[PDB]
Order: sequence, then C-alpha cells, then structure tokens
Amino acid sequence: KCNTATCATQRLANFLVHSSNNFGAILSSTNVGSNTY
Repeated sequence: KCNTATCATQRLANFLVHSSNNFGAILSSTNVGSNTY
C-alpha cells in the first residue's frame, strides 16, 4: 500500500506515465472508489 513514503515516487510516476489511469480510474474505481467503498 504505502501511504506516505518513498513509494510516492513510484505511484505518482506510474500515474504520470499512465495517463490512461485518469479515465480507467472510473472503470476500476480502485483509486477513487476504494478510497471509500
């Protein structure tokens, strides 16, 4: 998981290179949905 740590670099970088995640995030709802449900 890694909430607040060096991992941030990996996660962010992944979201930067995978712009698609911006849209797919609504299909998976793992980063936007899981945040609550």
